[PDB]
Amino acid sequence: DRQPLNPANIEARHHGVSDVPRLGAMDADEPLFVDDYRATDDEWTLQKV
Amino acid sequence: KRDEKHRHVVNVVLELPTEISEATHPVLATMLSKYTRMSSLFNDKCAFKLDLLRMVAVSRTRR
Amino acid sequence: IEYSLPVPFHRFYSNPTICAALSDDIKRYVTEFPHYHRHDGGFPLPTAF
Amino acid sequence: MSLQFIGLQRRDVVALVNFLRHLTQKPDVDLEAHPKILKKCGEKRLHRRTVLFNELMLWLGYYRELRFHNPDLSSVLEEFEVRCVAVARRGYTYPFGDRGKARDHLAVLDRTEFDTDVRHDAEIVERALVSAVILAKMSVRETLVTAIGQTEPIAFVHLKDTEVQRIEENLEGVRRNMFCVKPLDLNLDRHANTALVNAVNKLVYTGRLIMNVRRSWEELERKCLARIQERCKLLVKELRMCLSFDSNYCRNILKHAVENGDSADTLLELLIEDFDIYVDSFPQS
Amino acid sequence: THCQENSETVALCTPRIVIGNLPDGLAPGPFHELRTWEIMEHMRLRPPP
Repeated sequence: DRQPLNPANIEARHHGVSDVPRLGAMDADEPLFVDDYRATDDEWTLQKV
Repeated sequence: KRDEKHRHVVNVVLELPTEISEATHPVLATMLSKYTRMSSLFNDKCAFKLDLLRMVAVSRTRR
Repeated sequence: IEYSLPVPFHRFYSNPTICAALSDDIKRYVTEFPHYHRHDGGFPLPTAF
Repeated sequence: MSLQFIGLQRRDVVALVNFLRHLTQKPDVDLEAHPKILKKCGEKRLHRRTVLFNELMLWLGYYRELRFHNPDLSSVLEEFEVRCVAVARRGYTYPFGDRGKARDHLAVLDRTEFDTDVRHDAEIVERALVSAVILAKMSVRETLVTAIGQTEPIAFVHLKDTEVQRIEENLEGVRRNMFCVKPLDLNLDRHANTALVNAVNKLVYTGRLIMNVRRSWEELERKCLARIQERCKLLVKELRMCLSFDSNYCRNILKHAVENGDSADTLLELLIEDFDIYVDSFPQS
Repeated sequence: THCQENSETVALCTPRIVIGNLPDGLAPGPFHELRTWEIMEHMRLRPPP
């Protein structure tokens, strides 16, 4: 949105369970359903290159 | 009673035809108690179908 | 993974990406100091070694 | 405030909830120093998954209670900062051995104000503390560690032994309980020394107290995070044998990560949100 | 090398045991490659098998 999503109240995502809001919140801009911060620097570099 | 309420859910919201209901489906029979406490969001009927699909997916997963 | 204990002990045979994949304390130590991921040399051996 | 256990009578669960309600009015705020509370969890009485789930819910509620108590030190941090400014103001008007070393350490002591998070808090107060004690050792003209690579031991310079026994007693009692902050019930001032020495002794008291409360906090958080990680991994490996809708659903709930505080709180909410859905594959009596 | 034992900065000598332990700025890699080719030719192995 117009604001940077540095507040960590924004991002969360429940995966593989019954979460009818996060499906209903598709095409919404704020909450940014992301899986995990699994991307360490090795695969981050590999993704980049 | 709540039987007609579940019927209203599975016909208006979830849009199922008359073959599948609570008798032939235990996973739907467990998930309707989740769905009935979500009074709003009943205009987005597609998300309810999708969550029903993924509940059938977790019903038949092998990992 | 539970049964293999990591032992980097020589000038050779001290791979961080093996040892970080096997324990937590190595995996914390490389993700905070990313330059110690390099196999050029001084990925720091223990003070016994 | 919903912490539904599965395999006990109501007396045990009201004892647990009124222990978490009465945690701050109790010394030794810990679980490992209170084995009766985990003894009430239901070990050697029920099966594996149910007692392991109850232990997981107990540890997660303990994390919730700690994360709710919100260990405040803001006025204490402003008191530390104004003591830092007092030390900095009184350090300029004093004749030292060399001007350069004490001047640079005093500049770094004037550049160690605060931080907003907790991760840089400990480093700020230890840097201020080592510059403070090095100023104290220059001002009293005692020796210092001249070993390069070695740092200065943080201590109190020229304190009477009854007073330093009182201070070590209180600052070790603050590690047992870290919510009832008692900032110097008795006075540490003394006319018998330099005002710089009294100012740096007040500063090192405040700094060692702040370091003690933060290290006790983060050690308890690390212990509780390790416990919920072990419990969730053991539960998902124990749930791996049986396969159903219930078992795979609860497995999929416990597949989430636990390494953050808010992650564990959302895990607690996700466990208690559909408590009747995964309740069937858990055995009972 | 200058080391540090316990609050002191005593010095420390040691024998370089092998000729490889010379630094690269005094003995680089391709010098050792030419050296190995010399030993290869000296023992009738200038074509390696």
